Amino acid sequence: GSHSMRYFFTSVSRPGRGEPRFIAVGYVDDTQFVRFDSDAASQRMEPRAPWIEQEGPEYWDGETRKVKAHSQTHRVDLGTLRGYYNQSEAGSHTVQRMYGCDVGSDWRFLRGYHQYAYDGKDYIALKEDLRSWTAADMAAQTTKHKWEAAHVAEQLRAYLEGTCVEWLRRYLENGKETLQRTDAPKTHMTHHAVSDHEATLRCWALSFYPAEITLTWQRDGEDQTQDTELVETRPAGDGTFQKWAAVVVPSGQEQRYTCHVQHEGLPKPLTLRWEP
Amino acid sequence: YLLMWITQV
Amino acid sequence: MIQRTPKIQVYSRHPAENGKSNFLNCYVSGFHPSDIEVDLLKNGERIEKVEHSDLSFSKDWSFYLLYYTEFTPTEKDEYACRVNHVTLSQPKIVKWDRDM
Ligand SMILES: [Cl-]
Ligand SMILES: [Cl-]
Repeated sequence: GSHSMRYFFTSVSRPGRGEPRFIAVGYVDDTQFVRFDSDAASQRMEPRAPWIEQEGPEYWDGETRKVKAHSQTHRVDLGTLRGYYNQSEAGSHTVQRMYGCDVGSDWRFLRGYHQYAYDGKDYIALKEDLRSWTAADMAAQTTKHKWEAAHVAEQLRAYLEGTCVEWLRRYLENGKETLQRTDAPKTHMTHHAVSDHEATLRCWALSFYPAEITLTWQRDGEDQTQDTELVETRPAGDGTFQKWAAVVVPSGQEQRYTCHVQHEGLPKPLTLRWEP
Repeated sequence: YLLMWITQV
Repeated sequence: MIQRTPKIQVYSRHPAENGKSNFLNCYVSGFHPSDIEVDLLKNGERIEKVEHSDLSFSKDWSFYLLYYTEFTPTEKDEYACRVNHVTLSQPKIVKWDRDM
């Protein structure tokens, strides 16, 4: 499979309460591996995956400094953004930023992205070609024009093709035990009488990694995405993911229905039938 | 591995 | 200023079994702004040493968080998750349903 590395950044201004809240989280695929929270006591980039703990002092000092330069830029941007939109300098605002790289099965650069939002809406984003930007509004255009003049996409593109991809691969080799694993879903179904003419069937998928999974229902072998209920995939909290799909059925027809689980960690798609 | 820097909006 | 009301799922890390140590999860997602109060309740009372995930968001920029605590479900103790958010007129209380 193809793999990804992603960093998420949220900075929230807090007028009256104190200096802005900054939080950063680093992902490789669906595993968190680092973090930084300005409100925390360490003031360090902190390891949150066993495989990153391998890394030496040169590394943590490096990351720590960089995440603080990241935090400080956002300190400035909150001010600049507020100014651009002529906003009462007294109100809590949010800047979010996400950037990173994907690689293919061959672990070679595949895709690059950089995305920026202000107060929950798109602000600016590097386009797929990694050379130009999509600006969401007149404020964003000002940033675009500024960033175009100073050849910023060029610097970013350098990183997303180069460093990002190279260190992604480093994290995959070093974290081979876990990042490159697949945990097949543990499945089972449950039955629930709701009326004298109606019963709820539920299909369960637990312990699976990565979060990507599909559970669909079929009557007599024909799909029923129309009549089911998927729940948003959710974290167990131990590095794995969970999901259920439910369908309400007429009494006595339970045998007609089947759940079809598809997950990277399975050899061929799982059919679970209501066999008595 | 973070960006060595980010340029102000 | 988009404002999205948080979805809430309350569940245990592992399948529930009475008197076996487990973890109670509240998963709050799809919200904005990020400021959100979440408490896990045991029989109405706020559990004190409750840990939670780092703030992160999805394709549409909406926020998500995992709150969790170590716990031992017995058949007498009722568990729930109380979320308060600027989009919610009043705190939303979701009860834990184990044997679903
Ligand atoms: Cl907090
Ligand atoms: Cl307890």
